[PDB]
Amino acid sequence: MKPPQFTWAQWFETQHINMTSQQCTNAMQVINNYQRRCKNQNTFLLTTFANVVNVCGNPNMTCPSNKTRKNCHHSGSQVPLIHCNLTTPSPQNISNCRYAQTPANMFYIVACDNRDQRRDPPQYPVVPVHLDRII
Repeated sequence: MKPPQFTWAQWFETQHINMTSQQCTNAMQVINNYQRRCKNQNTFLLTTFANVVNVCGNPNMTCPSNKTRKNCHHSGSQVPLIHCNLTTPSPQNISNCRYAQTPANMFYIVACDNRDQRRDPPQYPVVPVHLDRII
């Protein structure tokens, strides 16, 4: 789920593009502090936001996660990424959660939609709103 101050595009960027630290334990604190829980796993794509926006321009395809959605797009080429896996749950005090990190180069499939009319900058009419899968 996402905090109210974020549009879906901004949340996607916060969760899958802006890895604030090359260490998962540190990077995940941002996501976990916003969601109020330690997310079990999360993928950070080592690519730019502009690159993902352009992927939204690739042919539409059915989303692997939802057989009923046709707003997904395949990256075309592979990108470096880091997958974070929770290793230390820390029930309360989510800032004590620790993660493992797995580096890899994979293709990704993103779901894109029209920008949030009121909060997303007009610069990008179409934006990624969900990471559906990495291959």
